[PDB]
Amino acid sequence: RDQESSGFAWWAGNARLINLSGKLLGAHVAHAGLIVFWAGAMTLFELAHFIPEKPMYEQGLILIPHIATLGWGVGPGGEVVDTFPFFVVGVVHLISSAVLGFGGVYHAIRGPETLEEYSSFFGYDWKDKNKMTTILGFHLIVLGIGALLLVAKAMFFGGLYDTWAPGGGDVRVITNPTLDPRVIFGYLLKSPFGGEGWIVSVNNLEDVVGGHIWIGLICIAGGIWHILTTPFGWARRAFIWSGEAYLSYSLGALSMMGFIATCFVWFNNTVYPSEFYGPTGPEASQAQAMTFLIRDQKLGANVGSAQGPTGLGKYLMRSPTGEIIFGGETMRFWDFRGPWLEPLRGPNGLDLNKIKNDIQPWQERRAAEYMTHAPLGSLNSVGGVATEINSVNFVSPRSWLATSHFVLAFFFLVGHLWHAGRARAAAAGFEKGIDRESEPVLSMPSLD
Amino acid sequence: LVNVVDEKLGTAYGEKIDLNNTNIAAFIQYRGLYPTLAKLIVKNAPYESVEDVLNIPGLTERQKQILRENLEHFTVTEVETALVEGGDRYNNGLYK
Amino acid sequence: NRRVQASLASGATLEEAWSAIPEKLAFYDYIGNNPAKGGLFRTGPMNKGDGIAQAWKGHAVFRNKEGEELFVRRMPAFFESFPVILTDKNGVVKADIPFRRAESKYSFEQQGVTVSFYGGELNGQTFTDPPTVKSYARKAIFGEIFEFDTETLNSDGIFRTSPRGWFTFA
Amino acid sequence: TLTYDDIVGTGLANKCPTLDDTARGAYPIDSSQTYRIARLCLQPTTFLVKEEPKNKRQEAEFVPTKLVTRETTSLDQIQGELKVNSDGSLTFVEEDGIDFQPVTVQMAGGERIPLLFTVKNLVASTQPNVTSITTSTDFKGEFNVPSYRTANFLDPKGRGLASGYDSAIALPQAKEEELARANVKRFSLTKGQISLNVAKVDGRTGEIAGTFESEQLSDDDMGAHEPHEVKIQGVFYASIEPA
Amino acid sequence: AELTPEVLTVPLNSEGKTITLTEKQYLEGKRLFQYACASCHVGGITKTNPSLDLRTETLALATPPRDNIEGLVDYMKNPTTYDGEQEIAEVHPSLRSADIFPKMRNLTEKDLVAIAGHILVEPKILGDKWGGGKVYY
Amino acid sequence: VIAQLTMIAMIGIAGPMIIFLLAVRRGNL
Amino acid sequence: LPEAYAIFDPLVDVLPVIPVLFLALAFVWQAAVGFR
Amino acid sequence: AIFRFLLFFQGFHNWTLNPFHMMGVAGVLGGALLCAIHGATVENTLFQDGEGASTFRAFNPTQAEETYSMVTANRFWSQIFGIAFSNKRWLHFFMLFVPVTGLWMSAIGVVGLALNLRSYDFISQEIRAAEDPEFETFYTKNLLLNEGIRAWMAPQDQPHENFVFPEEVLPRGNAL
Amino acid sequence: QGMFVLPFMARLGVTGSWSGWSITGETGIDPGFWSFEGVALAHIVLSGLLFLAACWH
Ligand code: CLA
Ligand code: CLA
Ligand code: CLA
Ligand code: CLA
Ligand code: CLA
Ligand SMILES: CCCCCCCCCCCCCCCC(=O)OC[C@H](COP(=O)(O)OC[C@@H](O)CO)OC(=O)CCCCCCCCCCCCCCC
Ligand SMILES: CC1=C(/C=C/C(C)=C/C=C/C(C)=C/C=C/C=C(C)/C=C/C=C(C)/C=C/C2=C(C)CCCC2(C)C)C(C)(C)CCC1
Repeated sequence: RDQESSGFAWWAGNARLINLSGKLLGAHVAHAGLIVFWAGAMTLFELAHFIPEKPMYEQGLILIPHIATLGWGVGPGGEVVDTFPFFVVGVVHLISSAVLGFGGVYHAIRGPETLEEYSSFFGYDWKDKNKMTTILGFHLIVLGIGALLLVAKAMFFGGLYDTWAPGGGDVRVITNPTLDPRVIFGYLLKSPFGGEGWIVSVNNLEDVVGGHIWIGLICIAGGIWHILTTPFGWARRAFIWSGEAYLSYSLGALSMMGFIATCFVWFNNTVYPSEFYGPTGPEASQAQAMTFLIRDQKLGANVGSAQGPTGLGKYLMRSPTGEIIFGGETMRFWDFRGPWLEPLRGPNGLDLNKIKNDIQPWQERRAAEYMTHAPLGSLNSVGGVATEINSVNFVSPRSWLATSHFVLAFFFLVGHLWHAGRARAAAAGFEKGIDRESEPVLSMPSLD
Repeated sequence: LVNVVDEKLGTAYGEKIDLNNTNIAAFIQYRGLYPTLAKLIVKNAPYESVEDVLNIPGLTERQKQILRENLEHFTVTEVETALVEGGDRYNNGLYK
Repeated sequence: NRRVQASLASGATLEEAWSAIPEKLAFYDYIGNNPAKGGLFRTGPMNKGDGIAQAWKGHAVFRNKEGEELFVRRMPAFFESFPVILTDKNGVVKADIPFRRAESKYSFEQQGVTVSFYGGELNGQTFTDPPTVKSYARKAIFGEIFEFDTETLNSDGIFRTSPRGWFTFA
Repeated sequence: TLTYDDIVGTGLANKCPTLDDTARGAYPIDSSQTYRIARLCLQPTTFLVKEEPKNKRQEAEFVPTKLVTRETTSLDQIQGELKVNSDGSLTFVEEDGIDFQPVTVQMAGGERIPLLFTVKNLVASTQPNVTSITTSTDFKGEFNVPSYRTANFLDPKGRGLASGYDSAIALPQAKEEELARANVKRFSLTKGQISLNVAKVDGRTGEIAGTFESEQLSDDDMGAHEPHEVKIQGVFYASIEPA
Repeated sequence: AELTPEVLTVPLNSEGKTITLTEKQYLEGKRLFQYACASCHVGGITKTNPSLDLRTETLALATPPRDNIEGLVDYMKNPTTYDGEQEIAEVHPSLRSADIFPKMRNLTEKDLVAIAGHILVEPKILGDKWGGGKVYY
Repeated sequence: VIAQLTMIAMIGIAGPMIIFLLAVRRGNL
Repeated sequence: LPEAYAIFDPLVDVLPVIPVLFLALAFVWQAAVGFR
Repeated sequence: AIFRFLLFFQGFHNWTLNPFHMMGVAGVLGGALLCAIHGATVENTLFQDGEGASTFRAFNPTQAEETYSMVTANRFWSQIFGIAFSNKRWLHFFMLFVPVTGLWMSAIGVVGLALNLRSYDFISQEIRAAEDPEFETFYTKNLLLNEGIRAWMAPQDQPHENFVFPEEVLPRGNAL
Repeated sequence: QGMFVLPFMARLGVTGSWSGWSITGETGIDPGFWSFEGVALAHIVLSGLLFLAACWH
């Protein structure tokens, strides 16, 4: 537990737990406790500062909108009807953190230093390819079950919040989840660029629930697979099989997932309902063009023939493929889809006749609301652009969530690079420096 | 080579509200003109004279009373193409 | 102004007072001779910029429709460009050249801004049409207005610094 | 039939509705009823720009050009008044709709030609005595072509009409008389001529379709230079219903 | 300079009556303004319709006049257009439409007065800045 | 109002107190 | 929060910061053993 | 206040366009580059002079031998980048020269700016732009920005000048 | 116009340009790759290959 014996300094002291399964178990369980702790403590915090009639995205909340999306404590339009489910989630997560915190400490500073001669089932070796895939299998099944919990919630227990629900957003039970692999895996084969958007562009709960059904069965089957099998030859020669190497593989995964989450909460308004998280970037911008189209048309303006300074339509123009879109700088956001705008959308895009006659006041309210709540804010939470004066205390939750998980994702990519590079060097035997006396370069022919 | 807009500032346009050219947001400077009467005036433009605004079909007696009170704040000049195109009368691109 | 006021006090007309001003003295009162108006790679003599000075056009006196004399705000050395703003004797803004014309209130057209020249080549002359008056107003931010020869050296109309500037820099 | 999600990204949104070849019928016009064009659409397929022949005696030629602004060229959902002149001839007075599209074409040599393909304030009439609209009915009329840029448009040096500078502030002491055409912006407004030839008629639904050929001027850049004579050819669609 | 009783003395009605708010009335009179108004009316302007601001001179020419307490309180109950020809409760936050604007629900009659007062006191402090825009920032 | 400050007091000192107790007891630190 | 749990309102506003203290606690323990 | 100093030099001097500041930027960024690339190279070419994973304990201030391999470091960058240092003395001298020279170059630029002798414009492009209202570069776009900065910041930045700019004379794009 | 190499490309067939014009005066023609620009590109690429070859030999 010092540097002379372990070979690691205090700033790398957790690297001494590599070959100590017992204490390492206590470390992970204790860290897990910290996770469930925050998930509960913050929930109670958010609920304590929560104001029912005031919008969620105006109160700096990130956890309550997650619970609300699952259909708990909300009704039509995303209005809060009962704050009690928020309280239960916060309390249960919190109490559980004491349980994980109890065994986390026990397994760490008094549980067996190694599990290998307490138990052959719990005890492991990093280089035991069979043991690792087995543990991988177990946890794969656990993840598969968790995905089915979401399915069970959406199909059997109340359902989820459907922002695309007819008559307005409401909690809806998913009865027909999409099982079609042409749709589910169709998302996975979509382009990550504009107009497509990969898996981020999922716009209905049917594809979400049906999607988690697939990934549920896949992880379970995969779990059973890795439990019953052992790594093939081509896999044994490709990877590095060590504790640090496995960590780096997971660091790269979480880094990728971090970047994906960043794009989800910033672009997607289905699994991240605008009634809870606030309008997206593209959404708010389209709402401004919407807001002033309505205002000007009331004054007697013909928004279909209104030419702008550049020659392009002031309110309405065409996308590169010909779709009728909102004019101005928001031409870049013509791939935005929202339940408040789709009623005005025809086969060729925005229908001018629907615009002239069918626009409803609730659409006008929502447009002005989302325009004035665009995800633009300073670090000290001053709403609007940088040149705006102090008055509105607002930064959209989407901004907090997108920024935070990009910082984390990037650093975990660095983590991947750091821990994978060292895993290669360590397994090869030169992570502690070049042997002065077998310097590989000196045995190589000169470059010139 | 003359700037037509600058030249128009040398007329009554630079003095009063031109019913045939001036942006619709100018009808806020006076009482009971915006936005109902304001919409009607611009829609029924142009006019040969100022008092022709009283001949707009559908005007109530109170509305025609309000118009008469603000005839002194109105004027009529030749229709300038550069001021009426692009729906600039309803939105000339100026805000705050 | 001290020499002009002294002339008016001796009983000379406005056309006589400004005519008694040496062209060499008015030329010093022109920002084109300011050594802090050049550029690092704007090479050559100052005549390559504003041109070769030919004659004084005379002092420009600006008045509105009320007959009140207006004074063009002069350009500071730091400014590569400068707006045209006319104020009275107290410094209250009375006229300008507007960027946006949609809500213009101080345009030369609206305020009926004229310009009369005293002394120089344009002595005793008065201009009324807005595009002509504006042209002189733009020159009035430079100080005294002069006639330049821009064809001999093919001058690009861009200010250059004096040997005073170049010596100091080097 | 087809939704937005079926058409999006395909390019069909820039295309005008077509009639089947079965539609060679006629649409009866009653003198005592009032008619309107509920929807007019114009889809250009060829942009011909009259080059400018050197300077001698040549016949001015219309050369082919290349579109560079992609499929953003069509005018759609144009509605207006379909009048029945007592002589029998019809007359369409354009009212509202997407009646303009900025289009840039590139001639041989690389010269780009910006133009405002439009039919604003169109008044097109037919031949006298039209009892029914057949596959021989053609519309002739004129329209207004406003300036490509509006009065608020600023050039790269910040000059404009209803806004911006009125001189070259980069050249403080330059002779402004030579830069007069560049310092002073001018709002243009010319007439354009277009012929709408009907080749398909569905008398039941009241849908007509055929080809058109319009002639108009291109952008003059606030009067900085001379415009080019443009000839636009393409197909059109229109639905006719009683008022 | 300081927040004097002469500054906090604002017109009450359409006949010249006057009231003097306390300092605390002004302070939370601003908090409530930042609570339900500032999103569209930050600085005295109107982001969703810049043609109309909260300047005293503008409110005076409104129909009915809004340059007093009772005028603004009535507007917060039943909002109209600038000529008062139409009622815009369905698109503007009010007690009449507190169901679609939930932040208007718990506003007492006393709360509206503080909000109304703040709109009248601010231009007497910030001058042309109030309802001025980015030009006066 | 400063019950605020009383919570962070006992909670904040709860950590180091364990270290101090394990030091005077010469525990397995 | 429910009115029955209004007692622990000051306690709730403190709980989220507790995990960060664990990071700081590691340095205390390390300083206590002199950074072995 | 320093940030204000930066923005002032942009709007009034066009300080970015000045080739002396450009050389200064190359000196600072180039120095930071050298600083990072030398420290990472040394740490990743170290000899193994111990058996601890923490390789900081494997060095002694009074030792004679080099702590890292110059030969291995040379071959790495020769294959990666094409060229590589082969002389430790020239290397560290180069780490002196690059940032020192850079700051000296930018100092020369400011001395010029003291007299408003700036690199504000390119005459060949102003002549073109003034004659052809369809000619636009990033250079011209930046000048519009400078004019905006000046007219909007000056009345408060230079209160002794008592600048009063009516809203109508202020340079503004559309809408904004 | 003092064109020297241009008539030599024209003599053996190359009469078109990627910009669209042809020396005969025709417009709306497609020379393909072998235009005046295509020919120039060919001789430049050829120059580079012969350069590398010279280094080897
Ligand atoms: C997520 C944070 C985390 C976790 C879970 C761990 C966990 C662990 N570290 Mg590591 N460590 C961390 C962060 C963490 N570390 C950081 C940030 C640093 C940098 C300063 C270090 C530096 C470091 C070093 C240098 C060493 C460790 C070691 C260890 C292991 C033994 C610790 C020990 O014996 O302490 C003894 C300490 C005590 C007995 C004091 C009390 C400690 C307990 C846990 C306090 C619990 C408080 C909590 C409120 C209790 C709630 C109980 C109930 C109500 C639930 C252990 C598995 C050691 C190791 O690898 O040994 C083989 C080792 O040498 N760590
Ligand atoms: C990551 C989880 C994990 C793992 C792999 C282990 C592994 C081990 N623990 Mg530890 N332990 C854990 C968590 C874990 N523990 C936690 C969280 C606590 C706090 C409650 C403890 C408290 C604890 C004690 C007090 C002791 C051990 C001991 C042991 C050993 C024997 C375990 C045994 O016989 O279980 C047998 C268990 C079963 C046959 C069934 C267990 C069913 C569980 C409780 C629930 C299953 C449902 C589901 C998975 C719950 C998920 C909850 C949540 C994550 C969603 C072994 C080394 C013993 C030891 O080392 O003795 C020397 C010992 O005395 N553990
Ligand atoms: C947490 C998830 C997880 C993890 C860590 C592993 C880990 C492992 N699996 Mg297992 N597996 C999993 C889930 C997982 N599996 C599940 C759920 C299933 C059921 C479908 C399987 C089915 C499975 C099979 C059938 C096999 C493995 C095998 C392996 C081993 C080699 C993997 C490999 O070489 O990948 C790297 C993969 C490649 C180098 C192939 C090319 C991959 C391309 C480049 C991916 C491109 C992705 C793209 C950029 C982004 C995605 C979008 C779209 C294109 C899909 C390794 C022990 C192999 C083994 O040895 O088994 C004994 C083997 O044959 N797994
Ligand atoms: C103290 C020196 C000095 C000064 C102050 C002047 C001043 C003047 N000269 Mg004279 N001149 C000088 C020396 C000087 N000269 C010398 C030594 C010669 C002989 C070659 C001349 C030859 C000469 C001619 C032929 C002319 C002038 C003219 C002028 C006038 C315009 C100058 C101009 O535009 O410069 C322009 C200055 C610059 C563009 C600045 C150059 C900055 C250099 C290139 C920077 C180098 C940086 C370096 C390479 C980077 C190092 C990097 C680091 C890592 C090492 C002005 C009155 C002109 C005139 O008006 O004549 C009537 C004219 O035609 N001069
Ligand atoms: C990529 C971005 C970039 C980069 C790398 C640089 C780099 C540089 N800029 Mg440039 N700049 C940039 C963008 C950039 N700039 C842009 C976009 C603009 C807008 C136009 C500017 C505007 C700008 C200005 C206005 C100036 C620079 C200057 C500089 C130089 C500063 C050198 C320095 O460290 O001075 C730091 C200061 C010193 C080294 C002086 C000595 C300081 C002493 C030693 C400090 C002592 C501290 C004391 C011991 C303890 C204090 C404690 C207390 C704080 C608590 C350098 C060449 C400066 C320059 O050219 O100077 C000649 C300058 O004035 N830049
Ligand atoms: C670990 C904590 C977070 C670290 C972030 C990244 C820091 C290191 C990045 C180096 C990149 C340079 C290129 C490689 C450079 C390189 O190769 O380094 C070489 C150097 C040599 O260490 P060893 O190889 O002996 O150790 C590697 C392992 O075997 C552990 O001993 O590595 C380190 O010292 C890492 C120390 C990490 C632990 C201390 C980190 C201190 C971070 C301070 C954070 C300040 C936060 C506030 C800021 C406002
Ligand atoms: C290993 C290690 C470590 C770590 C540790 C840890 C991380 C631990 C954790 C721990 C934990 C993680 C714990 C937890 C706990 C929890 C708890 C204890 C909870 C409780 C709860 C409660 C008490 C509740 C209450 C209530 C109710 C019931 C209702 C509502 C309201 C109230 C709040 C009142 C360190 C680094 C330091 C160092 C040494 C080593």
